[PDB]
Amino acid sequence: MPLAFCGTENHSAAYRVDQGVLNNGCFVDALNVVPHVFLLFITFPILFIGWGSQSSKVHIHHSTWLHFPGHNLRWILTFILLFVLVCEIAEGILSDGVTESRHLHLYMPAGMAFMAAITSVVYYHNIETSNFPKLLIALLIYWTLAFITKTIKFVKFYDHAIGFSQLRFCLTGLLVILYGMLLLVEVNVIRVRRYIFFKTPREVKPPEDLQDLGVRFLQPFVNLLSKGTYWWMNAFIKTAHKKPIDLRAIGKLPIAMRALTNYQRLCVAFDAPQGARAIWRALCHAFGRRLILSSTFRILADLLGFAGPLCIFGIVDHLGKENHVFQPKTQFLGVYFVSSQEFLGNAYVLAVLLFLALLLQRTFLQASYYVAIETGINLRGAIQTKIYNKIMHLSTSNLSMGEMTAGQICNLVAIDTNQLMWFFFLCPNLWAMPVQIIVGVILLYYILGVSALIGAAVIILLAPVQYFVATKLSQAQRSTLEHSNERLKQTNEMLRGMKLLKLYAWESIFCSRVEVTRRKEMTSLRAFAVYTSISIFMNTAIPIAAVLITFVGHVSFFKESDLSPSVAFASLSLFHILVTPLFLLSSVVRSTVKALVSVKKLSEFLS
Amino acid sequence: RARFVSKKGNCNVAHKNIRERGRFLQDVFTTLVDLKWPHTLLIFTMSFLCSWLLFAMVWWLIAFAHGDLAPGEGTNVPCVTSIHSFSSAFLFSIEVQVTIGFGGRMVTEECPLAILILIVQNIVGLMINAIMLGCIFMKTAQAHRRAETLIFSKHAVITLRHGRLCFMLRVGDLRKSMIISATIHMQVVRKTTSPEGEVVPLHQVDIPMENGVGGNSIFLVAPLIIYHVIDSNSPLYDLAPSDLHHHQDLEIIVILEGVVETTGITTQARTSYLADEILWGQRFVPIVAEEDGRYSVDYSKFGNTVKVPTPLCTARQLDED
Amino acid sequence: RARFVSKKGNCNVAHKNIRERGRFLQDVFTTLVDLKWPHTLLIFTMSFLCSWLLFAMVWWLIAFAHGDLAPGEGTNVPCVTSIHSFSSAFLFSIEVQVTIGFGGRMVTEECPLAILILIVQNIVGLMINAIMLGCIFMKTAQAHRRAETLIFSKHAVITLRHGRLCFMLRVGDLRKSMIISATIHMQVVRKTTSPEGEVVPLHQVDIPMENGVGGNSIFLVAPLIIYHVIDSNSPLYDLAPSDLHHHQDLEIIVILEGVVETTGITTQARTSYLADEILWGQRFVPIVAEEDGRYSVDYSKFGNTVKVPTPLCTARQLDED
Amino acid sequence: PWRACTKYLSSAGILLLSLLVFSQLLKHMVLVAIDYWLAKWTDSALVDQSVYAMVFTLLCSLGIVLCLVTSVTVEWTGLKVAKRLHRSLLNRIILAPMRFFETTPLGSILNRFSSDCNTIDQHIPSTLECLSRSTLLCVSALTVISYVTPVFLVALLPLAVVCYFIQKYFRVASRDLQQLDDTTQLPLLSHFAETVEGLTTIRAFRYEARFQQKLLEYTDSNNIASLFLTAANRWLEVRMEYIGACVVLIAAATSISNSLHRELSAGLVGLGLTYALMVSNYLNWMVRNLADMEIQLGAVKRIH
Ligand SMILES: CCCCC/C=C/C/C=C\C/C=C/C/C=C/CCCC(=O)O[C@H](COC(=O)CCCCCCCCCCCCCCCCC)COP(=O)(O)O[C@@H]1[C@H](O)[C@H](O)[C@@H](OP(=O)(O)O)[C@H](OP(=O)(O)O)[C@H]1O
Ligand SMILES: CCCCC/C=C/C/C=C\C/C=C/C/C=C/CCCC(=O)O[C@H](COC(=O)CCCCCCCCCCCCCCCCC)COP(=O)(O)O[C@@H]1[C@H](O)[C@H](O)[C@@H](OP(=O)(O)O)[C@H](OP(=O)(O)O)[C@H]1O
Ligand SMILES: CCCCC/C=C/C/C=C\C/C=C/C/C=C\CCCC(=O)O[C@H](COC(=O)CCCCCCCCCCCCCCCCC)COP(=O)(O)O[C@@H]1[C@H](O)[C@H](O)[C@@H](OP(=O)(O)O)[C@H](OP(=O)(O)O)[C@H]1O
Ligand SMILES: *[C@@H]1O[C@H](CO)[C@@H](O)[C@H](O)[C@H]1NC(C)=O
Ligand SMILES: [K+]
Ligand SMILES: [K+]
Ligand SMILES: [K+]
Ligand SMILES: [K+]
Repeated sequence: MPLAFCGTENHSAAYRVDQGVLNNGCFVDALNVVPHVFLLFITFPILFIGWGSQSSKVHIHHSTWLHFPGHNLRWILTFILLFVLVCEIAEGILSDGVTESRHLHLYMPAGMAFMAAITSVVYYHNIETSNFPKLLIALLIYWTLAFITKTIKFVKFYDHAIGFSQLRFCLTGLLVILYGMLLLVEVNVIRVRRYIFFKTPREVKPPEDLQDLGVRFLQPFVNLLSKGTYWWMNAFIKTAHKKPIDLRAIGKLPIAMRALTNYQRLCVAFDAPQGARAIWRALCHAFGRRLILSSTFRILADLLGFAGPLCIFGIVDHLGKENHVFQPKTQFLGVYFVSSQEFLGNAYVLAVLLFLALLLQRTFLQASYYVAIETGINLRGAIQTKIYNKIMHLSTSNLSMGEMTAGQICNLVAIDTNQLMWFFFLCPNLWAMPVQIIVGVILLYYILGVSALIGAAVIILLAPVQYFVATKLSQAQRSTLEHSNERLKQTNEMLRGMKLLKLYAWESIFCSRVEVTRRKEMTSLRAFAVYTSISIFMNTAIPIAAVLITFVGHVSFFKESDLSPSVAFASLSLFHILVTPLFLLSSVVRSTVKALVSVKKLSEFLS
Repeated sequence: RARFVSKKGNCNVAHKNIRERGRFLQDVFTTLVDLKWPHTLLIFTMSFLCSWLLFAMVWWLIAFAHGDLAPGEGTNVPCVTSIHSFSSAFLFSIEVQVTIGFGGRMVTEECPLAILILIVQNIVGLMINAIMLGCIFMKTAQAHRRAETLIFSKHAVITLRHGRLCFMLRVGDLRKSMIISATIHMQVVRKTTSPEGEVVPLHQVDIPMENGVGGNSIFLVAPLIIYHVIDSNSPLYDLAPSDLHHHQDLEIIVILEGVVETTGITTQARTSYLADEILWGQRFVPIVAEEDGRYSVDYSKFGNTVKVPTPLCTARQLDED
Repeated sequence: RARFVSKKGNCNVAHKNIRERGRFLQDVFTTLVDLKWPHTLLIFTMSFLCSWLLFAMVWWLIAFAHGDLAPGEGTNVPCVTSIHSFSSAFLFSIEVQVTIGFGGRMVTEECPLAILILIVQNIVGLMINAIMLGCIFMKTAQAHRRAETLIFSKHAVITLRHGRLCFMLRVGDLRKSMIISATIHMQVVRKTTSPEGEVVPLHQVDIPMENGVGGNSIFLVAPLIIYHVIDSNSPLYDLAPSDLHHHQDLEIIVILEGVVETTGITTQARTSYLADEILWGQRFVPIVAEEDGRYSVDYSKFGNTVKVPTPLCTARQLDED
Repeated sequence: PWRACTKYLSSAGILLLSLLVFSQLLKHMVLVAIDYWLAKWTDSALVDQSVYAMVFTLLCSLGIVLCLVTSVTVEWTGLKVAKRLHRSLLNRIILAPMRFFETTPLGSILNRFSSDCNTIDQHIPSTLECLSRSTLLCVSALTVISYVTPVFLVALLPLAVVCYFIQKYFRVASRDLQQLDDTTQLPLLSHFAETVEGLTTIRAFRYEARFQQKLLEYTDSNNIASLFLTAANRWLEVRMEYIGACVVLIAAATSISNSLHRELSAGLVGLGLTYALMVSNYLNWMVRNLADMEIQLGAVKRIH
């Protein structure tokens, strides 16, 4: 039984092409390899000739590039395409293992589609960087061929009464959609960036920025993948080890977010009084269309967070069940089809799906962080411009004193606008916490029932405790600062003058009350320290209590069946990914009230 | 420091920030021949191997579509005889394209599409055969490797000849064959600032060599002394022996271009003499003798120099006496 | 207006009313190689395909005349074995001419005419194979495509150098390989009327460039500035900054000719600077720098110019002061 | 860096420092056992201390109490070493030569006496405690995977090597970015300090456009330092997450293979996978504290 594309069953009767070639399942699958080998045989000669040929003495670096229309959509579709093909390869392998012979047509065409899909992304990116809109025809031909050959396979399933119950029917259907949409994207760039059919090759309109302006922060210009992996910074850090950085290598800020363009929109939104309520409306209008983007990534990252425990729950149940019996129980044209329920039954499938689920989740939460921070510092620059504008011109007839208060203004831009900035750093965090919490407890209730409710309730009740000790900790430092300032003031009376204070030999008695001035502050340090230690075992040791109140409660008050490893670890995993997003909840609440004071302070000091 | 041209003729210049990749893509053949040998072998191998695979799938596919892969009974004439698996199709593709043609796997007259592919493969096979075989011979028969047997002196010499200072060097040819239409070009490479303030980092000033009928023409069969007379209009007219130290920013480039007699392709041999590689109080030693009825050139003493009494003044001061 | 030579080197001249078509017919090979690639592929394809068809009819005909096409009984040795229809004859012609030789269809020793055709087809097959394969390699290895990597400046400069106005431009080579025996020719193209009344619509006046040993010879490994000193006998001796507008009828052509080191075939790179493409009060910015032990050329700043103080008077007025 | 950190144990003495090491190491070991017994109990649940498994709960009850005392054991000792550092600096300050004080700027001493000691008091013991638990949990997380499958550790070591290189290139770049962010912070607020005084000397005399635009030079220099620092952190986390996510796949695939290769395992496999998911999360935390400890490492340099 050697390797066979169509499998060696009967007398290799699966190779017969009577009653039409397109009615032979293997031939249609073989026909689907045609687009993929076409893409490899076209792009590889082109990629090698223009990109991989000259090196080590000929540098063709492009420090300027314009994305083709639909760049973001194309990368999104390919990532979906790459994910679906992985499912199709995994689906094929499960069906293939049942038969005595290996049917290569089940996964090899999908496996070779995976290489072509990656190559298309690589081919497109190199073309897109160096314009070459004419070379997009190769992708245009590839998508058309792939769409045609996947439509044929999908139609033949419909003829052979292959419903949505068979997974391979669904995966083929999605590929028709994904190839169809990618075909439209290629048509879209022809319309927007006419380069072949029309006789007017519309001007590329090079970006206003990204010229030789010294811009080194390439985050808003790199491709979508590099935005999610920060690959552009990798080269910058690769040389930062060799040479210390400076304000010159760090370059200039991109035009869209230097300082003024942030403030320019800020004052534009102000057109609508200038009270606290009016301030929030402008900030929401100016920095809301970008803030929701960070929250949306955070929400999706939170949703995929549960994909950890769910895969943990799925893998253990189908692993501890033993049996090891695998049968698709669905054979069409002599080919086994695995149902959707059976597909999510194999441990290997769950492990691979979990691995892909994590990568999308980890990237999304990182993407949520940067967008919030980038928007946060964008507001910080705009706010500082507004504050400076308030102090400067357009502030005629100053009220009295030394401009209200010299000290107040100094800390207003020092430790008050930062609180507003840090509010936007954690603004999605507060919004996304309830969504993760409510789904987390619900999933716990569907795993351990009553016992999970008690374990989740105490963790929820810990949030007021964490805020309660936060106020005590904050007050302790406030009392400490009153004594520390006296200790600092007493010490900083001849400390700077110790060059001449020691000459008079009067420091022998001066450095005798230092302990007294420090003990009055150390006793406040003890109050601050005990509150910190209180928060430690109220945070580090609380997961242990949560596990016990859920575990031993299965018989103390629940009286149910013996817990399985799957339900225990799934709740343990859910608890682990739930306790950690609680410390931020206490912190964001403390930051929320702190920022609310700061914005009120800015609003009242605005006029 | 850095050398504009290495002692072996390699040019130490790196081209950076080129934003015209379209030009390289439009010039494919020059790129193909300019590749290093390990890449040339890979491209040569992958050009034929991928061609065989591409048509192997086509031969395998049409045999599938015709039902030839199915062993069910007989009484059917296949498109190509004795094709069973992809390996048979791949072997058949090699036989057709390399024109081996064993005949166990033979095209039959039942499938006009198969005859169509046979026409296409042969036409495509010939074009790949023509370009790749010709490309690898051009890669082999490049004339730059002939420049490895053209040797220059390791040191240049400035000395008095016929009452005037002359920048002299020796160039020889190791091979028995000739360099047809050999020409010598000598240039001075240094940073020169014009009075208007313009600065040229590598201003190449072309200096003449004394030939008697002009210049840029030699008959290189025995090692010649190529020398440039330093006079009022020479760039070295203000060169002093104190300037001949390592950090001077003064480089002399010698270029020898001619048609290789054996091959017929023009070549080019380059060398460079920095400031510290030029010797002031020296003179080349004769290396040409007469043994029996045939002149013998002793290449062991090729670069040897012997000190001679030479004034330590510049060529400008020599005219002023 | 119209350009005599495009910025990319294309010559915008159309030859009209040629009544000597016999000259083109008497020169066939140059026509064959000068065809565009889609025509070259068609001729290459149709040369072999028609050759196979022509002998296919001959093989089919003599098999007919010998009775081989008739399946009546056996005991008769055919001219060529296993030939039944024209498709069999066509397949046999491909096997013989491309020298595949499967052997299912084989020449036998019964028909001397068949042996005669086998001799004729092989001799004709070799000549077509020799000419066409060699022709398509010459088409591939043309040296004009190498000129696509010889960039010129997009603007010329007429500044002050060493006290005299100089028409300057920059020429560079993107490839690592060299241009052997590179020569620069600069010409002024405009309509000049002699005092006798003769008018030359495109009188090409050849202007020299300062080289120091004559001219028409450069060593292009780094981007050089090629400049022509405007003096009494120069054609630009009466050129004023007010004349550098679009509608002036004044064009400068730069020609770079040399042997491609990689290939061995002489190439030619051309460019033209109209009146409005020449900048008066400018000067090229240096781009050659030294990084570590290897000079680095920054091709991003290739054509950039910086304004410098330059007199607004013609070179004629400069001598008159 | 950290080479001079071999000192500073004198403030912690020997008995106090060893107690923290014994306590901190104990807590992680018990938690490893607590999860291990949970896996064995659940494995034994589906079928001999199988009766109601309160012994494991009792072992879990002492851990939190042992964790409770560890929370204050490392916190109380941190206060005393601050007192000893305060006492040691005071004696040196009194005995500091006047001629040396005159030669020196005498301002760094005041900053080191006040600013550095304040960081040592309220921050360093907390950061060191957080670093210790993070750098120990990952090692414990790198042993439970070994216990569930001794085959995973074959490729675990090369991944940790890649993690070392990534961390080594981040701390160098991040610290320099921290310096620039600190460098650009001073002119921004000082300009505002110069803005509140002499504003009438600026409004009347000057158009004020130069001064306002001069601030934009300060803010831009400040903003770029902030986002470059942010981007370096985001760069660090992503490559750390991908290493962690890759670890999960290797651990899961190896663990599944053993069960299907007649190597039993059963519910014991599920225990390791939960730790494997935490490996990525704790990997970021360990690197975060290591950079913070560098400030502590430099803090003793001003005192040494
Ligand atoms: C019981 C069993 C017994 C076994 C016994 C073993 C038996 C082993 C069997 C047979 C092989 C031994 C064959 C002996 C052959 C000599 C070939 C003669 C042609 C030839 O010239 O090739 C030679 C030798 O290399 C090869 O052999 C390269 C030959 C081409 C390789 C093609 C292989 C195809 C790969 C396909 C495989 C994959 C196919 C996949 C199949 C599946 C598909 C479905 C190439 O060597 P070279 O000298 O020309 O190259 C050097 C070198 O590359 C330097 O880098 C280069 O420096 P630069 O150019 O300056 O940068 C030198 O230049 P210089 O002249 O200035 O110094 C060159 O001189
Ligand atoms: C179940 C079935 C499955 C089917 C799957 C499909 C399977 C499809 C199967 C097999 C074919 C795909 C083959 C893949 C081949 C690559 C060939 C490699 C050789 C090769 O180089 O050919 C390439 C590709 O074109 C062809 O392919 C042309 C190849 C020659 C075609 C000969 C065909 C013979 C026709 C006979 C038919 C009629 C026969 C009648 C029979 C009956 C007789 C009785 C030629 O392309 P090129 O790049 O050299 O040409 C361009 C182009 O022409 C531009 O116009 C030209 O501009 P200019 O020269 O400046 O005017 C460009 O010049 P630049 O360099 O400056 O940019 C050239 O670069
Ligand atoms: C059944 C499955 C069938 C699978 C096989 C398919 C068989 C079917 C076969 C052939 C057809 C599929 C053909 C792909 C289709 C359409 C491509 C059209 C785009 C195109 O025109 O190609 C060229 C690139 O030249 C090459 O590299 C072209 C290089 C050759 C391209 C084909 C490679 C041939 C080898 C492939 C075979 C390999 C076989 C083994 C290797 C044989 C080696 C002899 C365009 O690219 P470009 O860079 O020249 O154009 C740029 C660009 O357009 C700019 O916007 C434009 O303005 P500026 O840059 O500002 O001046 C400039 O335009 P110009 O080109 O006019 O200067 C250029 O700068
Ligand atoms: C062929 O195999 C199929 C199994 O799908 C079954 O009908 C039987 O075993 C064989 N039938 C014939 C007619 O050979
Ligand atoms: K044969
Ligand atoms: K042959
Ligand atoms: K043969
Ligand atoms: K035979």
